[PDB]
Amino acid sequence: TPLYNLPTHRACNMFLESYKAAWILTEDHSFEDRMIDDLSKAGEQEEEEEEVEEKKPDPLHQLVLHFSRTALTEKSKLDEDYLYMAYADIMAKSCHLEEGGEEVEVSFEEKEMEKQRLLYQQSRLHTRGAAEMVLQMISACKGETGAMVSSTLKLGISILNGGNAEVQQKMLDYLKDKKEVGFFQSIQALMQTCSVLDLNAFERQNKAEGLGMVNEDGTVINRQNGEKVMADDEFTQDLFRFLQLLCEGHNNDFQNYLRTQTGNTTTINIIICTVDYLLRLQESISDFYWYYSGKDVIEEQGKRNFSKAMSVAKQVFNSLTEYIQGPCTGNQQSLAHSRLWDAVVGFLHVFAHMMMKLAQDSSQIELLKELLDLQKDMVVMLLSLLEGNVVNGMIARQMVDMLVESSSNVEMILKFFDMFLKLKDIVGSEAFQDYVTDPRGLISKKDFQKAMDSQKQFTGPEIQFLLSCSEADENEMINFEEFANRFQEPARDIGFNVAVLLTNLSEHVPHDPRLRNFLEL
Amino acid sequence: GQWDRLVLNTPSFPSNYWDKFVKRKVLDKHGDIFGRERIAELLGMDLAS
Amino acid sequence: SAAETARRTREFRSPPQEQINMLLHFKDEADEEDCPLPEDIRQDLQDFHQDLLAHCGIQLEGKKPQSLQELVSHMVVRWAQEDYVQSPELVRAMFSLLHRQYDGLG
Amino acid sequence: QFLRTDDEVVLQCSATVLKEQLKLCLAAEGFGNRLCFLEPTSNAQNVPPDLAICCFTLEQSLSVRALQEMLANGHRTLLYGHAILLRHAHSRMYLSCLTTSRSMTDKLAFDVGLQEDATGEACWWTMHPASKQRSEGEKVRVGDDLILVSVSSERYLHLSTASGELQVDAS
Ligand SMILES: [Mg+2]
Repeated sequence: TPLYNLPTHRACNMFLESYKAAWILTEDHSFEDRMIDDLSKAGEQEEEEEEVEEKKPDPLHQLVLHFSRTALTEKSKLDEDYLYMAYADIMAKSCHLEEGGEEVEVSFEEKEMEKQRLLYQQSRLHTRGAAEMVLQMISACKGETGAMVSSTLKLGISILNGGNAEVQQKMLDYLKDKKEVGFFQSIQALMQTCSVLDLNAFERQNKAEGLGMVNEDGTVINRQNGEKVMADDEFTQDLFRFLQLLCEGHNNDFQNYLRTQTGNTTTINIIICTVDYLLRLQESISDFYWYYSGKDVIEEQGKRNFSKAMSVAKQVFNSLTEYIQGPCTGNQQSLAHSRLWDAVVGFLHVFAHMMMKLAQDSSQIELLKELLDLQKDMVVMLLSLLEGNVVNGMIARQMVDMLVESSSNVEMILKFFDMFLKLKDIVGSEAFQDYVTDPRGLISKKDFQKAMDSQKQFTGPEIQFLLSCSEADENEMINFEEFANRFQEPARDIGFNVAVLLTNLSEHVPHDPRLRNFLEL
Repeated sequence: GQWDRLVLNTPSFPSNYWDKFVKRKVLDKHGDIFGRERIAELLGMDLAS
Repeated sequence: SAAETARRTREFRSPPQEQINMLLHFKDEADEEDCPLPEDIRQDLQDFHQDLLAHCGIQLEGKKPQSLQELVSHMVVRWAQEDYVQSPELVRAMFSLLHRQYDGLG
Repeated sequence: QFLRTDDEVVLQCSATVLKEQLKLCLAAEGFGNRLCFLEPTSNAQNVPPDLAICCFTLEQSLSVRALQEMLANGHRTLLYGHAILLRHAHSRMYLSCLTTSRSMTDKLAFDVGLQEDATGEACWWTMHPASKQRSEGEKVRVGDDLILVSVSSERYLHLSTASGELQVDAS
């Protein structure tokens, strides 16, 4: 259908839509900082030496107490108040402009100057009732999830991005003075509303895309919606980021306050809910792996779903390391008595099987390094669990029991690390039978494969996975030297931390014959 | 080190030392990492088969 | 002389919304889109864009108010500066008005 | 206490009927008779019951079975929603549902009996909680009420109390 011949009003409407699409790629911006700056600087105009009180509040503080009064009004349902979200985004951008701004790009002096810029931006906002107003906004909503609570969580992340221990002190002081219930109930209710990946929903995700066309090409409503296997991907990450930022710096009060509350009449454990969410995520990943076990190839949508799933898992693990950071004997005993072992056995199982199955495809190496990075954060968390460990102990005994229960995956990963490390030495060996020195090297990869298969000593099988990793068009380069032995910086980094873990578990919990086999392997 | 290379190829290497099977022990120890033929040739041992 | 497949599929096989979009798309971009169309159309489009932008609160740089938006903004700032206001409806009204004059194109 | 695979476990039912607590166990002869009957051991002190006909063994437990598609080409704790495999102790046969059955409520009436080789879909049964105290993904303990559903019959494994002495059927 040609553009000519069409009535005019439909063309004008399409022009309005296209010009709206082209309208705002980037906005004026800074306008938020300009507004905050103009309201902040002249609090007080011509005083004429008239001070009825100690200090009359500037209009920024007036708006802060207006929002606090609006949140403190007792109701049954929370209204929209889109202007509140607009001001929240304005102040969040004003506070986080320096955070978004942040070889060697900057020097020490400029880095310190930008740190002072961020500190001044945070002090412009938090020397008011901002923390009280965001706590009141969180406590206002019981379990309802929306854009307003997401904006509030983003603002809370923006305030304590660099830790902001003074804001933490004010937070604890107000929580202990008010001693009210509802904040932890709202946090738990928002935690239960989080969803995971679904297999029946994934088969429904198989169906619709297969329709040849909907409306014009893909249906416009479906194409923009893209629908999802994770209804709210950002909200869970923002919630765990805010919880991490509350405990970012070593402040024991919060590591114990989250476990139990003395002033409040009801105790809600965030750590147990986090363990249950991690169990649900582990079950979802195991189900997705079992469904994808039959197929030998993974689509790009599956790659994206895995990337977001392990991003969420990495965020949860970073929150866990932040809690177990500190000496914190109570949370260490709680994780000793929790159901974390059933989660981590399945995690080790899916790590071993996904690394074994995922290694053959060369184009999926990015997902493999993401999985390896997640394993890193896991072994960092495991190392952080061993802080303050007795020689005999009971945490070390539970770790030994975990290794015994997950023996097969541990032996598999140790055997793999043995085989790829052993291969780097054999290639440096005479290897007279390959007989080639070349930029390609190119032991004809197909020709090399009969030659590679012959090893006088050690392993015949390992070379074949390597051949697949090498790019081989016309067998132009086995290039065993080029793309130097695959992912060395990535896998070598996940080897030192499983080594020091074995050294820690070997020096402690002595006289255990079951760990001797693991040490020998 | 340079002067000891002449006695390695001689068949009469063990004369005063009690162990007469040092060449076989070295061949069995380094037969897998290094080539059996090269280590055998370097220590004399003609017609190893 | 050639197939001219791309021109044909862009002109007659494309949906008309996609036709007008790709007709206009990336004309704001300086170097991209291979510079389609005559230059008077592009110049008029950029002229209207900079026109409306100057009509809004965009500075386009490259004390007296003298217009409505700065007058209203300074009125709100001075009204908040002089005294601690107590009626919440007035506070909501002035904050909404200040947001409207500050936002502009939004 | 949680139950694990490779361990011999029997299945029973405790039903108040005829104003009396009747404990019933599923017992299958194996050789000679493939169908299963029910044995009441309420008067265990008075009349001794038969034990070898009743016992069963747990072979495996898999939540998601891709094994069947591949075929078409240690001790692990049981959990809710996991399919299990039952093997007879005496006849070394596997319990399953059968297509042809005696017809009372004829549409919803499939019998249960042994088969020699576990190369079919009817062998596996999935466990679900009876009460809200235990949810899915929770470990199964001794003395907890469970409901077993065959993956092929899609039936609740019902006891028949409709004017009969005692019948067991996929209903
Ligand atoms: Mg830390």
